[PDB]
Amino acid sequence: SSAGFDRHITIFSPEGRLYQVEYAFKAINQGGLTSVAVRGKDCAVIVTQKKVPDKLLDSSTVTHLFKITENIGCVMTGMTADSRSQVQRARYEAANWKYKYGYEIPVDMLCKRIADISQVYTQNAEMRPLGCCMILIGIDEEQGPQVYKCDPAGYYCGFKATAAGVKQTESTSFLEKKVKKKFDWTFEQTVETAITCLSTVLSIDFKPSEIEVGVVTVENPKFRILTEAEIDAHLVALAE
Amino acid sequence: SYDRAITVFSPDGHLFQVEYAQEAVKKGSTAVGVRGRDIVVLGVEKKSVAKLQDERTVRKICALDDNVCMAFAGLTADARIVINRARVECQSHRLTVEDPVTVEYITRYIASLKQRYTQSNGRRPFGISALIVGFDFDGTPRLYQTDPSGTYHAWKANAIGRGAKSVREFLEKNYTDEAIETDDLTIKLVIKALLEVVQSGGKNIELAVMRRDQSLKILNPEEIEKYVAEIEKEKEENE
Amino acid sequence: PLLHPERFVNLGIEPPKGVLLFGPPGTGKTLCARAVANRTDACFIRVIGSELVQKYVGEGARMVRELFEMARTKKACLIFFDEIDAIGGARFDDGAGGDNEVQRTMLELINQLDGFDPRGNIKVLMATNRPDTLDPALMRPGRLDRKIEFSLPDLEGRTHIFKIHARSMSVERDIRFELLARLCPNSTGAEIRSVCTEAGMFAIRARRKIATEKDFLEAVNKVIKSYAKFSATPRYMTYN
Amino acid sequence: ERGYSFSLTTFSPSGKLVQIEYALAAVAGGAPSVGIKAANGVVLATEKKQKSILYDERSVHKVEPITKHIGLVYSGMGPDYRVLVHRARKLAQQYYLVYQEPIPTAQLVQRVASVMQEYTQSGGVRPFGVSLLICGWNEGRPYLFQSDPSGAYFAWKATAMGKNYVNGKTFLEKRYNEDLELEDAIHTAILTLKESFEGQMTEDNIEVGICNEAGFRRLTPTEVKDYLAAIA
Amino acid sequence: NQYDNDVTVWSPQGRIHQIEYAMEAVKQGSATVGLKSKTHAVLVALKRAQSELAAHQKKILHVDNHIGISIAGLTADARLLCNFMRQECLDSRFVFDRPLPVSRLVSLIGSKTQIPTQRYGRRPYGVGLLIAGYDDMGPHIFQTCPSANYFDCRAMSIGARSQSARTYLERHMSEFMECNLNELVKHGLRALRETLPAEQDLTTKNVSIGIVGKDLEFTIYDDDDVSPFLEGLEERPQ
Amino acid sequence: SRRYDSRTTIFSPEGRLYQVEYAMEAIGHAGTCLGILANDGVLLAAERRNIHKLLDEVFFSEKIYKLNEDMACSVAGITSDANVLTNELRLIAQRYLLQYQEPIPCEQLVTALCDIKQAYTQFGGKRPFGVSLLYIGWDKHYGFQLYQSDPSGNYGGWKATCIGNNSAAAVSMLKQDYKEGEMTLKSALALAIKVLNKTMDVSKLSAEKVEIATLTRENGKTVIRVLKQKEVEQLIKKHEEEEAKAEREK
Amino acid sequence: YDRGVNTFSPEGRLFQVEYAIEAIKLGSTAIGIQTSEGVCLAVEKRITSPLMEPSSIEKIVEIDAHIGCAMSGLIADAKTLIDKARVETQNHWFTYNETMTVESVTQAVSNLALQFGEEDADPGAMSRPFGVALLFGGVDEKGPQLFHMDPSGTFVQCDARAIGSASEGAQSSLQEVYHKSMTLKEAIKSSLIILKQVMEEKLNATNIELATVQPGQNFHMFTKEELEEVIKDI
Amino acid sequence: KRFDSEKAGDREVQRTMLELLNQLDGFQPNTQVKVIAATNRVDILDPALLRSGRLDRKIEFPMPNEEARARIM
Amino acid sequence: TGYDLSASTFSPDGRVFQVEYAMKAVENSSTAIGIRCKDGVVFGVEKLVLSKLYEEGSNKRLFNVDRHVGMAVAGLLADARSLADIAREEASNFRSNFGYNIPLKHLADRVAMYVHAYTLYSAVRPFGCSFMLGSYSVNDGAQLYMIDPSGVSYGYWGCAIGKARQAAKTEIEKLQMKEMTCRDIVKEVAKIIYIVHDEVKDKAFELELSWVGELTNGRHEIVPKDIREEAEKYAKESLK
Ligand SMILES: Nc1ncnc2c1ncn2[C@@H]1O[C@H](COP(=O)(O)OP(=O)(O)OP(=O)(O)O)[C@@H](O)[C@H]1O
Ligand SMILES: [Mg+2]
Repeated sequence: SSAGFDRHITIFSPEGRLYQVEYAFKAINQGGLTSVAVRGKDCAVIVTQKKVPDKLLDSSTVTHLFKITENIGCVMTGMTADSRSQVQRARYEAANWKYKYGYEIPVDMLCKRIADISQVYTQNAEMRPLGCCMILIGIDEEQGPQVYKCDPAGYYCGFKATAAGVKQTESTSFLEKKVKKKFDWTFEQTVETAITCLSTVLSIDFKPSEIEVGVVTVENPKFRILTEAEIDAHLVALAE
Repeated sequence: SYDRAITVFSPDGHLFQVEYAQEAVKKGSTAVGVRGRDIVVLGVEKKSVAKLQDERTVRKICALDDNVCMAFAGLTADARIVINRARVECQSHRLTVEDPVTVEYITRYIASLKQRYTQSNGRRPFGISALIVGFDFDGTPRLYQTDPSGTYHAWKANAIGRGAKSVREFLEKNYTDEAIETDDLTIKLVIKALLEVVQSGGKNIELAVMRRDQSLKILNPEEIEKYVAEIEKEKEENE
Repeated sequence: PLLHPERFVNLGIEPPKGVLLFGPPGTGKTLCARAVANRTDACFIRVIGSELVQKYVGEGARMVRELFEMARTKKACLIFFDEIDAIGGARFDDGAGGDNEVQRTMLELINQLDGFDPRGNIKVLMATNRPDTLDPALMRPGRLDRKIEFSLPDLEGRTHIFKIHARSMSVERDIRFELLARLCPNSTGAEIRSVCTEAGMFAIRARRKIATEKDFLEAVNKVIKSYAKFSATPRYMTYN
Repeated sequence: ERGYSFSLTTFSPSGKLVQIEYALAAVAGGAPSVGIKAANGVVLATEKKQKSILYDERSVHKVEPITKHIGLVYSGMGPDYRVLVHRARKLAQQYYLVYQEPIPTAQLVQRVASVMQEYTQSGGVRPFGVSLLICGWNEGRPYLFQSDPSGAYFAWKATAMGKNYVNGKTFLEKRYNEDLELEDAIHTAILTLKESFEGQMTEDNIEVGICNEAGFRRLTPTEVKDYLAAIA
Repeated sequence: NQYDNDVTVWSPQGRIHQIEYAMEAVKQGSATVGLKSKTHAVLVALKRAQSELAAHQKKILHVDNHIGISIAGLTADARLLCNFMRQECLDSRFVFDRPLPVSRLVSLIGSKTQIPTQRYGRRPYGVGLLIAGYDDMGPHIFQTCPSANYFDCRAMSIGARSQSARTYLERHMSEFMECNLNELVKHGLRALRETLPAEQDLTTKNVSIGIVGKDLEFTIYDDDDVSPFLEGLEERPQ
Repeated sequence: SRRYDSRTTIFSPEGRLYQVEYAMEAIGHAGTCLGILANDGVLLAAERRNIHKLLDEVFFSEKIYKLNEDMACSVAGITSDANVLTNELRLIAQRYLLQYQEPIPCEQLVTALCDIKQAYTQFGGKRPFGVSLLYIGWDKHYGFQLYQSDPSGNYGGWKATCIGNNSAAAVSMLKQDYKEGEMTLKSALALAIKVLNKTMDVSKLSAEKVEIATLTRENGKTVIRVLKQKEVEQLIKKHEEEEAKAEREK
Repeated sequence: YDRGVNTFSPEGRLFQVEYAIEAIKLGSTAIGIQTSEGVCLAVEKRITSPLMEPSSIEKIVEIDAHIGCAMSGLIADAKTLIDKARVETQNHWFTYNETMTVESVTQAVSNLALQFGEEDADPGAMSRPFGVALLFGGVDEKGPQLFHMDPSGTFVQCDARAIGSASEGAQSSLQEVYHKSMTLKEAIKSSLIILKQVMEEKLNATNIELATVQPGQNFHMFTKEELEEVIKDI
Repeated sequence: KRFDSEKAGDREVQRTMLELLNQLDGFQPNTQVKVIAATNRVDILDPALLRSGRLDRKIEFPMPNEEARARIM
Repeated sequence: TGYDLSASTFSPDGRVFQVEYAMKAVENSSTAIGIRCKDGVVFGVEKLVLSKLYEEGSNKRLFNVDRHVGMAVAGLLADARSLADIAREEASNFRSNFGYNIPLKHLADRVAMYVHAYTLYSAVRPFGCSFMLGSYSVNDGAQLYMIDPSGVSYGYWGCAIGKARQAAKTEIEKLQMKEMTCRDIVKEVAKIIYIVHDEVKDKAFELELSWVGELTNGRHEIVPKDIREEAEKYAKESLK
């Protein structure tokens, strides 16, 4: 199934597939964390788990949520330094678009440009194709909320509910079963479903000090991060 | 900007690419050349006429300037660029010191180019050997021989290409002062030498002479038959 | 140590046991082994690596065990291994298990030379032409203490080889061998013997009875300069 | 940084370029696509299918308009399509700037083929892994063209590309002619693309674009849903 | 072995082999010793000749009127590095109009030598530079390596078969701090002689000495006026 | 970096370059083009390979290209490199015309293109060009001219040549029946038809499976024509009836 | 199975420089002697065919009016160093207006030997050190001098030097017939004797060449009329 | 280590290794015999052999330092 | 075999091997400990003396990046000095461009990005150093950060880098740093240094300490001699 250096660089194997991109998808799961993004009627939420193994570490600087722009929110999965570089690149691109064209950049154009940048690595053979994922959420006029996903292969798509990490398949199946019912979603309902999907996939019944929640809604499009008190209130409301 | 070493030193002190180039040279057509009192004669063999060619587009005897000519043996493609560069250098020499180029100068230029082309980074060596014949100023005819390595020598008679050892051995035992006394005797000697080993039965010979009076004068295949018949009669009624 | 085993015991010194001979092909190893086997007075058990490649599993180790048992039965005598680079290179088991039964044979051979009462009064000596591929665990002292190296002769070795390979000739009184030695800067003994044989054949060619200097010169020209196309030498001086 | 600058495509002892064959074998495993031209315009049809119900079917489009009267569809790799689309648009704009006239389809096809060829000889670069179908209508007569990873291009009358394309070509052999209409062309294109569809043929699983003497345009979901009726 | 073909790859044991090979290559140079007193710094070198009809190779160079060096390895890299040092000292003297302190020079040498050990298709410099100088902080002696790593020492000896010299230097380290030149040079010469066999020691033709002091600039003594430092040396113990 | 390099510009122990030979063997397939001249006018005969039932037949030409006002060329091999080479030599001719205000002779254009083609077998480390092509033209210095190129870089004049796949048999028949300075532009077409019949195994020589181009001279026109499909079947039927008559005679 | 241009051996030697060092054991032997009265250089031509012109091949060339150079090893790539030396001497004369010594010539020509590489600049050199060995002879402000330069980039001062394929034997012979009170005539005679002993073919007036330099006159090369009288008195 | 294949394989030694694994721990506990094992290359060894219940303590031997070398001499 | 010869290849499991080898090389340093107090940061390094020849204070492993920033190093020395130089240059550029002292959360990100830039391409190699940055500011408090060869930068309350990292952090845990001022914490650092590195490993060693905080009024500098001497005097009582 190999002929030459098709196992070592990005060239076509005799069967028509190149393995160096499939290896990054396995490299994504090295971290061991799972994140979910849900879209509602007039809001969008991101939920992620975070673990601090020891008390020596400073727990205030292990966040996996980043703020690219005052209206656009993001979350990463996989390697850390690659995600940091990608976030830096995204911030630069958003600032450049705003300066050059005089109005805020739509989320879909940003995701398309990020995928276009990340597609070159699988074309030239002198570089490694940045094995980390990308999830973006935002609000946009005339369309409402939007959630977008981008993967290292140079591919992107818009969604209504997404999960990325080690437990992608089970959470995807749960979200599909839930969304087939076609029930109208509100703020509390979206947050509750987002929390319960992770809770039932992991079977942990976690405390309010090991999750991160980010929200956006049509009353103040500013991206904001929930505090611990609000998370505790949501958790106690969830369990009757 | 491709930059990788092609020619390197072997573990026993050899440059194998130059040796392979010489091996490629040793697979071409034969070229013979001699110099005389006032006429310098050079000939090529193994014309291999296919009765469909044009005799004026497959020639191997080139005229660099009004007083020098050369014949090559090796890869045909590599000869054209060397010929063109030599012509450009010969023409550009006249804008400087007005005297026409001497064969020493052009031979040194060609050898220097060939040698430098195996030191620069990311190129393969040339695959041709050359015989340059000319009569410079003051009336002194002379010929020179150049190698792909970058070494050039001065001889009195040479043969290069395939099957050159036998021709050289024949030439070493038949070059005398009286054999170069007559103008036509040198041409007869060249025809006899070029017919020694390589078959070249009369119709596979292209000879050219320079009389140190005018430009290159290639001869049509009419007197070649006459010279062949004369040599045949000399051999037959010699005994 | 086998001839006068009284001074070593008196001085309380235990002599080394093994030795390996490496160098380019043609240098001399097998001829030196022949000389050793001639001068010896004890056994001489010869074995070639290609004889230890069997058809059924678990046969090479049995053969090695039988060899060492038979050797231990007698008082004290020598074993010779020829072309050891065919019975074990290195443990490299990756993917599907390939070339590991030969590794078991090599492991049995290693085990028979150390641990729990080593073989004792047995001396082994091995030769190879590319020693760069042998296993690290086999080359440590205690098994291969001595590492004699055979290299191409410098200048006087060639003169000595010329003198000893042509002292049964029919030549005149005015042949100088220093010039002949200077004309072959990097050559082996086999090439010199072939030069002498070809000079003799050129003498026999036409009619004559006495080989002349020109015969030697043209034999050198035809054997060294003309056969350098093959020459076998340049790519083994790097032991690859 | 710096690249490699040595060619990654080399001649085999049998005189064949292996990487081009591998690229073609990768193209042959893509999504099916069909293209038909009949006497009034051109129709390009393709079959798209989402893995699950979470995907949004109104986010990305298989059919893209290069300009007012040229359309283009692909078959093969996903990401490799977008750069080609962008390059084609840029080339068209350049031509419009130079000559103040809309670019003919043949010139655009030639330029795209030249780019795809130039992209398989430079240093340290693998060939493209997609194939293209281009449709246009310039100066009365419509035009349909097909590109190739090796850089060659041909002019067709009815083409099936992608997975299981030999049977599609056989089907088009026995139905196509030189005297039809745009509507019957759409009907036969849908019929021949139905040979590889799943158990159901929903409107969301088909992309259809039509180019006539009024300009290239992609059909709205309502029109495709209507056209799917009265068939099969 | 495929882990020892270039300077870019890492061995599984967290080591790089080309740097180790360069350090091994440094060991073929002839022995040399350097040390410092309270107000002086001296360095002695042992020459070597190919045949009896050839002159001995020179070791001690002259970088600046307050900085000297000693080399060990292949000479081309030593010449290049000496040229770099001279250019840097001249630039500093031209701009700020004051002598350049030794520590900054050694830092510059280390920074320049670090670069070729990270790129592709390069090689480290094979040299064993020992640097001696005097500045406002007193005497100074430094050692550099092909690994782009320098040290600060009080007495050092490097080259081929330099372990015996190091042993002698470490044994008699206490007395160096107060003695004057007339016995400091003798200590250095004894340390150098320790590395030789019992055949020939110091026949006034294969020894060179270099001194830098507070009131005197860098000076080199070679094979003619070296004799005053030889007489009075004790006979070799047997 | 140098582990992945293939070293596509080195010699070989026997003294030949492998990549050029492989390219030469690649042209051993994919087409059959022949040319012959003996008097006023030169002709090109080519075999069409794209013979599927669903084609549009656009551009009024398949393998015959125009390079200048009075030049023409065919090609055999990889098509994309053929496009590159033709597009590159067109502006060579144009810039010669710009500089000298005089049509460029065939020799200079052929030598320039051969130099460009040879440049890739000397340095750069890139894949060479797998294209071999024929040139025909008329110039005021030597009348009509025909030439053949080579991926190696060398060229040469000719009088009748085939560069296709069965070129050996075509050359044999061309040399078995050809006259010097007698064949006008009427019997050369018959000879081309005979050779095309023999080379291609497919019988009956369907008129849409071949392409013929001619170049004649006028007062000042030098017209290059691609004769339509309505003047091919008559030549084929004349050939077949002549062959039947000859067979019946023996 | 491909290494780099300038990798290091486990022994720490090198690979290209060693092969260059042992690639000069194939050239013709050359002998140079330095005396308090002058400097003499001699080399053999190694004629191979009667048709070759013996005067065409040359091994001793002059750099300036008082410096000469003898070459061994390869010959095709030894022109660049000679031309560089000529240009350096001319530049020094133009700038400082004085005849610059031979030590400086040797230093300037040896600084260029170790410059090969394949990753830094475009002119460069493939992988090849100059596979030649050079002997420099001359007279300067401090007397007559002879120098030996080697492909490794290391130059040294010698009193009587022999290079080429017969280096070891020639030097073993030279080591017993040299002393500090030796004149030009006996130096030439001894060099001729050594060359005659170590040559392959017979020695005559057209197989070798010689050149001497004295403090009085400039660089002078012998001719075929003053070279035979020193031969018959061998 | 074990592996998966369909053209050819090496299974007899794997079966003896499986029996050896079953002897340690396994269905029947043993508490009268002790096991010591020696090797010099661990990365090519089956993970089931390196379980905590089968081989409890793992000792690594480092290369000797200066003092250890002096003591050995 | 052949998946770990380049930094631009993914192993089938999905991880780069060269950075792991760089971490293994880093794992042979001595020790470096950093603890943040209520009003500053304290560094401590134990340094091994190879021989008596080396002068006291050579091979300093405690640099000065800026007027208010420290630095602690473990690993190779050349790469450490290169990183120190690049950090100095970046801090100087930031000060000159904007006009005020650079915060740590930005300098650490810049240096981490520069380090990560080297683990993508095959024309360079990963770094072999791991380092710690510390500082104090009046309006920002005390800051500590840790960066490794991979390019991951985290904040900490107390960290240890080197050979015995675990045996040192297990003793940092018992310490309570959240309250007590760092006037006596130097005693704890000394005591935690002397309870590591058994005398069998090496004969002797020396101690190096740093200081930055409100006591030093922002600037980072070496601890006074008398305070250090009292620290060793207190820490020498571990024999009880
Ligand atoms: N020192 C020597 N004196 C004389 N002859 C020698 C010497 N060394 C080698 N030879 C020649 O080498 C020839 C073959 O040598 P031998 O087979 O022992 O070499 P080797 O190194 O074992 O070869 P290989 O690697 O091919 O097995 C002998 O016939 C002999 O002529
Ligand atoms: Mg043998």
